[PDB]
Amino acid sequence: PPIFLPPPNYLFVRDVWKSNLYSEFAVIRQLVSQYNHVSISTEFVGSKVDYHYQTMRANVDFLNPIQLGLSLSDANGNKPDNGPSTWQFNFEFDPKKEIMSTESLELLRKSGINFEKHENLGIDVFEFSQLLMDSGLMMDDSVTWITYHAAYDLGFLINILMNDSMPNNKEDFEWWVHQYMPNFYDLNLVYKIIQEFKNQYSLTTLADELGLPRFSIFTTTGGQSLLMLLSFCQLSKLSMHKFPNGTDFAKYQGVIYGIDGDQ
Ligand SMILES: [Ca+2]
Ligand SMILES: [Xe]
Repeated sequence: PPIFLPPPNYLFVRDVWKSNLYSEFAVIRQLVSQYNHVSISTEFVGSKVDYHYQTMRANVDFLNPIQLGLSLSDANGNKPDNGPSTWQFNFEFDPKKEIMSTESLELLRKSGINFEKHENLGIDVFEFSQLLMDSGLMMDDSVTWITYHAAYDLGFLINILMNDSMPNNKEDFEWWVHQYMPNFYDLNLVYKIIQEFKNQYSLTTLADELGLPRFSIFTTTGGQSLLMLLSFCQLSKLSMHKFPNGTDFAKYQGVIYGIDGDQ
């Protein structure tokens, strides 16, 4: 597979804590009109379609975000030559909340998580959601959201963006999601149906096939949003946004739980 190496400065992730939360959102705010494609990734500490939704609904208000990544670029994957284009928001964490197993906590450790920094400089999730609401990224179809295994990320996003009044059924959940993100794609789904037309579906195997080096920055939460966006824009470019049968990717815009008829 030909090597795909994006310009070096595209592979930089700016860490965000309570100290630079507002200034970073000020930068996001002025870049979005041009770099209108936004990818998101998350890290939580803690019919088949109706099962997935019910499993998610029963878990969202008990799952607490520790990290969240956002990456911005235009439709062709171009990014600003100066300054950060990917952010890793680190949220506040309570050193005494007895909500985890040592397997998970030790797992997180390796993943590059300093709990002490989260306890003393972690950002407040409500403050973050408020900044996200007014950033210009929500409720605007000129902005395209990119996700991988949406359901849970969006579930969470919607959960914080709203009055914690989570919807009560799949149908109403989808309604709210389309209202906050009128233009979005689940890259995992786009790839699954592509890599199902020629016959793994992980972001990693997708990135390999596109020939993206296994840079370690890609292993962090911020790096993940970055890998996601790079992959979306490249896969899209090589495919002139078409599926192996000529169909346009748009056919799957807004699809979380499967296209109408395959649910
Ligand atoms: Ca602007
Ligand atoms: Xe959302």
